[PDB]
Amino acid sequence: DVYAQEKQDFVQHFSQIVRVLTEDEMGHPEIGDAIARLKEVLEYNAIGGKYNRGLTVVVAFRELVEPRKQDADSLQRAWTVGWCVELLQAFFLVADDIMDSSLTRRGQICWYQKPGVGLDAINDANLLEACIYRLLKLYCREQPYYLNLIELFLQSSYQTEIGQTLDLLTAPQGNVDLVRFTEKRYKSIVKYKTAFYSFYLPIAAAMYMAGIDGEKEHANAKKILLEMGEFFQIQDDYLDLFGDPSVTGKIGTDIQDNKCSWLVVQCLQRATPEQYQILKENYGQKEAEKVARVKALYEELDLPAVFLQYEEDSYSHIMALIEQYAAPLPPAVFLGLARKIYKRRK
Amino acid sequence: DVYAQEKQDFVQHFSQIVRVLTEDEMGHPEIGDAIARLKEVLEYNAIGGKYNRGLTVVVAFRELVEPRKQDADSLQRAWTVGWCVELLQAFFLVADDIMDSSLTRRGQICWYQKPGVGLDAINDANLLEACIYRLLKLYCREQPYYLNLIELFLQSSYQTEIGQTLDLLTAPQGNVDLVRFTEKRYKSIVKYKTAFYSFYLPIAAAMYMAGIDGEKEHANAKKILLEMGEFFQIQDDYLDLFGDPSVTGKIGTDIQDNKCSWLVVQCLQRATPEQYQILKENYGQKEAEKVARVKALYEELDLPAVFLQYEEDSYSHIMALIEQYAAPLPPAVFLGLARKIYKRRK
Ligand SMILES: CC(C)Oc1ccc(-c2ccnc(NC(P(=O)(O)O)P(=O)(O)O)c2)cc1
Ligand SMILES: CC(C)Oc1ccc(-c2ccnc(NC(P(=O)(O)O)P(=O)(O)O)c2)cc1
Ligand SMILES: [Mg+2]
Ligand SMILES: [Mg+2]
Ligand SMILES: [Mg+2]
Ligand SMILES: [Mg+2]
Ligand SMILES: [Mg+2]
Ligand SMILES: [Mg+2]
Repeated sequence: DVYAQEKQDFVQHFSQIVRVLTEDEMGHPEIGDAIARLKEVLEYNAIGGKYNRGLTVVVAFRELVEPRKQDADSLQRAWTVGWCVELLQAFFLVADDIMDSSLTRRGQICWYQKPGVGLDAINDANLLEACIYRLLKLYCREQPYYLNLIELFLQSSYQTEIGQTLDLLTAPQGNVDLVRFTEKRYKSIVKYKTAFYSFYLPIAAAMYMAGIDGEKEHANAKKILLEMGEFFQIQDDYLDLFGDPSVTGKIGTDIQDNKCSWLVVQCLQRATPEQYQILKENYGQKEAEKVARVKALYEELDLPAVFLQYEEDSYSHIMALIEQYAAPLPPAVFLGLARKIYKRRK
Repeated sequence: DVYAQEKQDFVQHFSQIVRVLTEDEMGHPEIGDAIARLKEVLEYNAIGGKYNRGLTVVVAFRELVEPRKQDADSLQRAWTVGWCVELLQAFFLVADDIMDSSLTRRGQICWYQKPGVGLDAINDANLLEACIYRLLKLYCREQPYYLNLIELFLQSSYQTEIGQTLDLLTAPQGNVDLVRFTEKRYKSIVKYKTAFYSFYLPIAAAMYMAGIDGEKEHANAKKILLEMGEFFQIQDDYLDLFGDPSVTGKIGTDIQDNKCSWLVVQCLQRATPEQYQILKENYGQKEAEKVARVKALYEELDLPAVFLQYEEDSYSHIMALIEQYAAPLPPAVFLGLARKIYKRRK
């Protein structure tokens, strides 16, 4: 409801974002062709998702800043900072799809698979990252939370890249890594790779924008939000295989890519010696036949039912965490986000 | 001489850099394996160059800060900031070698060509970038120039990535781009892709560290330094083909990659209609035979002699710029850098 309410305005602001980031073509003609490519990169990769991470910024901001302090310029800054989180996401996904050998994303071919793009997408991705800091400078430089936002985005990217490193190291191509696929390992990966940037970052940015900069307040928000991020990644892992691809807009690659997915960790905890062997012989390989055999094993082990039970226990746990740690922030900040991620099939 | 003098100390400080960036393994064991990979990435990609960009920071700092203000902590910060420029370089080269399909760098196989690395190097490269901002926080956060250094590194990366975009767009694989290879275009590419980060950034960082933050002073330094950066790129383009690879430590790919190199711009300005055709039929293609034919054309046109003449006229021009714009900074700041780049064969 609160997201549905704010969405249209958020998405509409994308035009101004594009306009301001391409406005340097005015004073420096010689970079015109690069700025044109930047616009095509933004249009292809920053649009077409759910905008949940960027919208969380705007939602939280409206709920945290006194309505009398929500003037036109203030709101424009909030939408800009929400867009910064979306640009960070677009940076990450462009590179990650290369790294994971993905085919589609958000209902279309991955940018790097477009003819004439290929590994040039590495540079495109990094330009998306650079745009975040240009927009923070253009819109927030004079604000008392400016440095806080800069350090928050830089720290989030570092933590996410630390997570991505654990993800890749635990998933080598061409090698059997079953021994490494543990619950403990899984939780560490997802905490770093997903939970910081997708959950703590947008809420913390709005906190800083509302002048809520206390260490204890940030640590209490973080306790709820990192646990929500872990659930979100487990659902992402479940959807990689069992999701509907016309809902998800992306084809799954976890089994082929030898990933430490929640599914494979659950499978391992439950496999007989013989099913372990089936997993061993079939996991982390490109053959469609071997990917099919893994999926058939998961289904044989009722993994979808185990996920649906996990979704329920996790929801309760997160709601207990909100009862404990939300104060003095409005619980609505966290509940609107929980509503948006739970029983979700995209 | 001044670089030779400062080098050993600079290189020795790399250990502390490594130590401090791996010190998070202490309090958070779960990221141990990522931190180990980060160390291997730093050791492979941040070592083995000339360290000129990082050393320029330390050299300029010593020449710009009153010797009475050069205490142990102050110097450690200068060496750390010099290392930040080297980490930025290592970030760029790792990604660029992927993008350019390079084979070797700094006398060894490119990191992404190592078995078991491949496109995981995209993430490695970005972690190198993240390390810059961790080191600025750990060492300079309490300093009045902290924000200035952050914005300078972020702005330099943006400008460099804008340059890289022009470079890629002007060099499409599989297509003839002769018409685009102009002097005007060339100068724009190199100004953005090379000159900002390799010349303006290290001197400007030391300026900010010395409390020299004036707009006019920065703009006067920049006039000298961007012209030096353009010469440096033209020499890099000449060395891609005519350099000795046991000096340069890298194999050239410009002709195969269809690059808007200074060599091809010079060739075009001088080619007969028939030599234009030779260039047209042979440029931007993987065949060793076609690369050989391009080189034979350049040699037929005395391009090495044209470069040696350009090196001399450019040196004079740069020295005229130093006579005009160095004040009130010591001309030694700029001359030590010119000495280090001119008549250079690495
Ligand atoms: C610099 C760049 C390489 O760093 C990163 C790029 C992407 C990511 C990242 C984090 C969390 N989720 C994703 N994508 C998901 P998705 O591919 O959308 O299902 P995952 O591959 O982990 O299953 C990517 C993290 C870091
Ligand atoms: C994010 C990343 C893709 O951005 C960049 C990566 C690398 C570079 C860059 C800039 C200047 N020189 C280089 N390398 C040289 P080199 O390969 O060392 O001869 P060039 O390919 O231009 O001839 C790379 C610029 C931007
Ligand atoms: Mg991935
Ligand atoms: Mg992926
Ligand atoms: Mg996934
Ligand atoms: Mg290049
Ligand atoms: Mg290159
Ligand atoms: Mg080169």
